[PDB]
Amino acid sequence: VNSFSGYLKLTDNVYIKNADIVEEAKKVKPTVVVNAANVYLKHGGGVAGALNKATNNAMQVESDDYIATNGPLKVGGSCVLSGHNLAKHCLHVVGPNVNKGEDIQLLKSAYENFNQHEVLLAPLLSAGIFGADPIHSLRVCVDTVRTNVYLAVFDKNLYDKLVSSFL
Ligand SMILES: OC[C@H]1CC2(CN1c1ncnc3[nH]ccc13)OCCO2
Ligand SMILES: [Cl-]
Repeated sequence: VNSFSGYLKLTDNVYIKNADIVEEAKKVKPTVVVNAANVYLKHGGGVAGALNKATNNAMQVESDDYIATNGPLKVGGSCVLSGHNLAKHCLHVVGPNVNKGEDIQLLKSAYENFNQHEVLLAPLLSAGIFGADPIHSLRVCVDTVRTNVYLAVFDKNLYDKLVSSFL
């Protein structure tokens, strides 16, 4: 039993809700919140910009030190950093950006990072300003993640369509 509330159950392990991931994280304080990161951990917009803003830019400061030490992530890769005031940890995961020409096949690799954590709060990878079809992102999530994932989705219109079309 966990403290997540109001989610629709899609499969044995995948749940979904129309919600702002920032407000969800502040309420639940999950062990792991997933960020929709880029390889440079430059948290300017989308989910990343919103999460970073909620940390008063502490996420960006920590991220800049991470990159200075380790260099950029890989598309499809991830790193674990602090969750600051939002969660214990933040798993920064880089889905392929279709608007950068990046290979959508890498979306499965991106979701595989979730399997290293027993429970996560997460957005649909490569969705939103990353330019991929969110219905496709959901399908890859369900077919790749085996651990317990709670998908937020703040956009109301995006959610009803994802539910109604889910197979
Ligand atoms: O999960 C979906 C991703 C992708 C997105 C934004 N997303 C968010 N998900 C959850 N909480 C959020 N807070 C702020 C943004 C956001 O949806 C439509 C446009 O891009
Ligand atoms: Cl995003």
